[PDB]
Amino acid sequence: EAPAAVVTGAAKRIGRAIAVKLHQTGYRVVIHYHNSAEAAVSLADELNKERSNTAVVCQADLTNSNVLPASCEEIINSCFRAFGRCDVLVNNASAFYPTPLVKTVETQVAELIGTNAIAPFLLTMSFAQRQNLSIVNLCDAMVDQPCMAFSLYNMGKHALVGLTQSAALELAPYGIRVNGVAPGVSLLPAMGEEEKDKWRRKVPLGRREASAEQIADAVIFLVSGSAQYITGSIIKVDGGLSLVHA
Amino acid sequence: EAPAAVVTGAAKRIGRAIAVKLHQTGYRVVIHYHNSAEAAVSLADELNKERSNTAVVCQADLTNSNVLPASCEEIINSCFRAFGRCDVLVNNASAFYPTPLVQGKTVETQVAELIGTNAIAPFLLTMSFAQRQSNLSIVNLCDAMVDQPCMAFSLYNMGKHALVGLTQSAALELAPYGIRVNGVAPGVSLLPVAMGEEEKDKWRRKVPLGRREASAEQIADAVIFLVSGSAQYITGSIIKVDGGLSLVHA
Amino acid sequence: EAPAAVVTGAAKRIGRAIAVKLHQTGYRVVIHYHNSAEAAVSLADELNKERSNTAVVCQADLTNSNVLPASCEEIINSCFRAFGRCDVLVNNASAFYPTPLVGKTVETQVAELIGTNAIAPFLLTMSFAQRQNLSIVNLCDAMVDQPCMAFSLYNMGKHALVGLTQSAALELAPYGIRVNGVAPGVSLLPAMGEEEKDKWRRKVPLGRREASAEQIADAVIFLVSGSAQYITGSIIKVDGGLSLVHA
Amino acid sequence: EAPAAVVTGAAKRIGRAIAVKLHQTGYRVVIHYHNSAEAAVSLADELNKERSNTAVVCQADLTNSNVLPASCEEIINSCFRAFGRCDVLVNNASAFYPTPLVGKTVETQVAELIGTNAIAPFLLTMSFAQRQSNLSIVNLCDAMVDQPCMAFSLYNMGKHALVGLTQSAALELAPYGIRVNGVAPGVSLLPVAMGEEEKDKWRRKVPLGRREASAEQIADAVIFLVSGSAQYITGSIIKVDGGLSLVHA
Ligand SMILES: NC(=O)c1ccc[n+]([C@@H]2O[C@H](COP(=O)([O-])OP(=O)(O)OC[C@H]3O[C@@H](n4cnc5c(N)ncnc54)[C@H](OP(=O)(O)O)[C@@H]3O)[C@@H](O)[C@H]2O)c1
Ligand SMILES: NC(=O)c1ccc[n+]([C@@H]2O[C@H](COP(=O)([O-])OP(=O)(O)OC[C@H]3O[C@@H](n4cnc5c(N)ncnc54)[C@H](OP(=O)(O)O)[C@@H]3O)[C@@H](O)[C@H]2O)c1
Ligand SMILES: NC(=O)c1ccc[n+]([C@@H]2O[C@H](COP(=O)([O-])OP(=O)(O)OC[C@H]3O[C@@H](n4cnc5c(N)ncnc54)[C@H](OP(=O)(O)O)[C@@H]3O)[C@@H](O)[C@H]2O)c1
Ligand SMILES: NC(=O)c1ccc[n+]([C@@H]2O[C@H](COP(=O)([O-])OP(=O)(O)OC[C@H]3O[C@@H](n4cnc5c(N)ncnc54)[C@H](OP(=O)(O)O)[C@@H]3O)[C@@H](O)[C@H]2O)c1
Ligand SMILES: Nc1nnc(-c2cnccc2N)s1
Ligand SMILES: Nc1nnc(-c2cnccc2N)s1
Ligand SMILES: Nc1nnc(-c2cnccc2N)s1
Ligand SMILES: Nc1nnc(-c2cnccc2N)s1
Repeated sequence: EAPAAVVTGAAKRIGRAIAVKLHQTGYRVVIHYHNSAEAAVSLADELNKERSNTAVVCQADLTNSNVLPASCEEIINSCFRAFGRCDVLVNNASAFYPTPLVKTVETQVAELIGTNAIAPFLLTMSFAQRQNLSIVNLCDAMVDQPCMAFSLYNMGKHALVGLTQSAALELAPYGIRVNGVAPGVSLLPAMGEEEKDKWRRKVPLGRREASAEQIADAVIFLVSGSAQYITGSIIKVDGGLSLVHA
Repeated sequence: EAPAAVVTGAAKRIGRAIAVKLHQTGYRVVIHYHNSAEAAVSLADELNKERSNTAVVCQADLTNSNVLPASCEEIINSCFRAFGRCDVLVNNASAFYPTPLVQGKTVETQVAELIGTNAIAPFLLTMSFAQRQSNLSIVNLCDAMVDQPCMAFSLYNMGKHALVGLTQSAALELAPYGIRVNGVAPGVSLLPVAMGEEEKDKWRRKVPLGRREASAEQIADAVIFLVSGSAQYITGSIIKVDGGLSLVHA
Repeated sequence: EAPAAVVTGAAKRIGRAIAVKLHQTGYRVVIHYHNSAEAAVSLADELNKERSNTAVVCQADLTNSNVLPASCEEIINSCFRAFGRCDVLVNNASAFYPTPLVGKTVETQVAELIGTNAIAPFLLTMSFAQRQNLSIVNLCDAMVDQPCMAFSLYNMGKHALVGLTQSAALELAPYGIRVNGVAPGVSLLPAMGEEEKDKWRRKVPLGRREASAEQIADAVIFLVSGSAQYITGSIIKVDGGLSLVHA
Repeated sequence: EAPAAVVTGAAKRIGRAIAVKLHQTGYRVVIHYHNSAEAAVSLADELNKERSNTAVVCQADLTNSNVLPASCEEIINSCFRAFGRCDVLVNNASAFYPTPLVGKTVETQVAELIGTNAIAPFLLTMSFAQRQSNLSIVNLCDAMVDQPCMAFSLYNMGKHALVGLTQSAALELAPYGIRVNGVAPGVSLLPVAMGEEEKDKWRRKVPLGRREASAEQIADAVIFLVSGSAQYITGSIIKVDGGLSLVHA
């Protein structure tokens, strides 16, 4: 009966909003988490109270390593084990921090390129091997006007655009659509406060950040039957921010 | 009180599906048309049968000329006259035909039609829409293939490129007024009536997702999303609806 | 047997630097101008001092109208008449002023902003090609995806020009005519107060200064040269990294 | 007095053409190579016979691993040790082969296709900058990144990452006077493995002359970007593809 979705990094913020909204649309969900065990379970409790046995949790470090492929295949497996099917993959988990050109660098590589790009590629491979099917990749609207000193992160997000397009092309014959949603500033990451207002003030549309829910709305669209011919598309949800010159 | 939308070139094909779906969502519609008088009238009948007083037609040439600004002002005015408001503008009307660089209309007529309909009229309508002013938005019909154009279609491609610029420029400028501006970019959808049948399968063969063109309804679905409350933070975005066609190398 | 080049809006600033550098490279040049007769003639005289009979001027308004096609045809024609050939077209002339969405009529703004930036380039390109290392270089704009506010028509003209660059490269490649662009960010500034000039210079990562006209010309020279023989449909940003800078 | 450049994968084909052209322009060159030992030395001989002490070779695997940072640091050191300076870095070395989504393990493919095409360029860029006049980096990109070969996701990911590196590094290193740009071939010298018929299929798609670019034509664009005629250009990627990327399916 009901379709099932994997949302990586689903315990908090945008991944949570995505998981909730998919659930409210009648998806069963695998809430993937790495460090946020208590939040992941709490979200699962909340969803299962609403409808029994519709939410499970799955722990995995999505850092690149010789065990990343096994971890990714296990995430896809948990969805089939729990629900008998996997209809939707949302690649939301993301590491984000500066790596100035002027943690070891190879750990930074592992987290920024691994979680942002290599895990999505491995998840994509496993999702496809095990088959309205679609993947949604959480991209970044500021990819071409990147944050200063954030090269590895930026590289990881560009790689994700490449994956989005390559996977859309290759998996289209399987009926698997592949798309993305690119936030501008949503709920800031902990991060600065005078710093956060500086950003909201740049945004043409209402001088504010998205909510997580506004991100989720775009995901919900792309997975829906209203996006059945859309693949290879990346929808910016940034209130115009990427259009604003320096 | 129901919202209202203007859809240009709405008598047939994609514009029609857009009009229908906006109406089904609860909009009152101004059906703009140029030559397709019967179909336009026919569609307004259908819509008004379903909910009386929810559909009018509006005839206008969208070729560029020194009266285009008045025609565009009039198209917007008509929505306000019939419905007391104008919440949504869809720029869908479009001329499309070859203009070879090395080669029965003059080149000034080709410029006026291809650039007027695809870019100048959208700019003038946008300006009238904004001036006359809730979830206000504009959706422009763009082209997923503008960076991999049809050979010998330079004026058309220039017009569609300009429409991308308009989408971004108007998104940026109208945002502080609460008007969002976005686009939907078809690949191949319902193919020209004048086009033969082997040429159609040639093009359908190219589409990775399902080896066919978009239904008009699939295009309309994307319009519906962009005007909806689920797209409130979305402005300056152009959604390709092309089944992966723009991803395919030569 | 020297090649020959048309540069539009060649009398001053960037088109002047382009015509000079093309002339230095061995081109004979048609210096097109609209209002700047004295500077156009003065450039032609300088250039002709350097080498007899290698520069002519050509006056024309590039605003769109029913006479634009004939104007563009005559510009191309003048190069064949003066020099017997036309190897290079540089589409440089450009109007630029705001057209807010919310004292010329709108249709005159359209004529000027879409005419000069896009329609005249298309008409010139058609004339250039009908009359045939042949290439065209269009002056595009590095900031076309992050436009100046209230410049919709200018921005529309420059997007149109990108489409032309691509469409003409595709269509003219069988005839061996390459078509490329050069996209300045901030170059010689629009007169303006040094405080406001400085605001823009401040934004440029590479050296915190605007491009010299010669720096723009350098990229044009490359694209027309034998070193760019396989390059077509390409637009080279010459912007010191300005378009990479977020808001 | 003479400037010096590092060129990766410089033993054959486009990297060779690039090192040859930089050499003809008066650069001293470090010819980096991985397996092409004989070709690398043969090339350095040739160059050194034209002017002596102007070419060294440097062997290194650019696969990602915990020792890639050291190898990249050493490549840059090669150039300072041989020539006392490092003016230009050309990131040319590149692994290229299919990785279908539906021999090598997947982690080896990630390591070779992402390492050579993106991680090594990032590490080399970091060491080039740390060790520091017309300083620049040129990355060999791919004009077809947005219309990719089917079943080449990992290669395509690496080339996209290399576009982000190009932009991120142009931005970050501009204050230090280091420019970062790219050159994007369409089809150039086709793989040695490729059959003639398959080659002509690709040649036929190219609007400008229905042929692939010569290695020299690719090199010309690199030569421009490092030149004083590109002094204000940074963050630009120049397609050298004869119009291939403009052709619809
Ligand atoms: N926030 C914004 O404004 C913004 C802007 C642009 C793009 N985005 C994109 O939108 C998406 C979600 O946004 P967000 O801010 O909600 O994400 P986020 O808070 O930065 O991180 C999302 C989750 O990813 C997981 N994660 C991080 N590193 C991991 C690793 N090594 N292994 C496994 N899991 C890991 C974490 O899960 P655990 O907590 O369970 O460990 C984390 O809570 C991301 O892909 C992001 O790149 C967001
Ligand atoms: N069809 C595709 O595969 C495809 C692909 C890419 C983009 N698009 C875009 O999607 C939109 C709709 O596609 P479509 O195929 O439905 O369009 P279409 O049928 O080619 O044209 C839509 C309408 O535009 C109107 N129009 C044409 N010239 C006009 C003028 N001078 N003044 C006023 N109206 C004029 C016509 O109205 P009358 O019939 O009333 O005279 C026509 O019915 C267009 O913007 C198009 O550029 C379509
Ligand atoms: N300067 C910059 O920072 C910058 C930035 C981005 C792009 N660009 C582009 O680079 C190119 C050259 O830049 P620029 O600053 O030197 O240009 P500009 O000084 O603004 O204009 C160039 C010339 O175009 C001619 N022109 C203007 N309107 C005309 C009309 N209606 N008919 C015929 N000719 C007309 C003028 O000729 P007369 O003087 O003879 O009347 C003018 O001297 C342009 O395409 C521009 O859009 C420049
Ligand atoms: N050829 C084309 O049509 C084309 C098309 C698009 C883009 N490009 C780009 O243009 C550049 C040059 O192309 P090309 O065809 O000359 O390149 P290529 O022959 O495929 O590769 C150049 C060199 O890369 C080195 N390399 C491969 N794997 C390596 C590793 N694990 N560690 C260190 N070095 C390694 C090899 O050096 P050894 O032989 O010494 O082992 C090889 O000779 C590349 O970046 C390519 O991606 C080329
Ligand atoms: N995982 C994240 N990706 N991007 C983030 C972010 C947070 N604040 C500003 C910009 C950002 N990209 S957080
Ligand atoms: N108005 C129109 N714009 N584009 C059209 C079209 C039809 N078939 C293939 C491609 C197209 N752009 S019809
Ligand atoms: N013709 C012109 N096009 N762009 C110009 C310009 C001048 N100052 C700042 C930005 C600009 N685009 S002038
Ligand atoms: N290292 C390489 N990158 N791309 C290559 C290539 C070879 N043939 C066709 C397209 C290609 N990108 S070889």
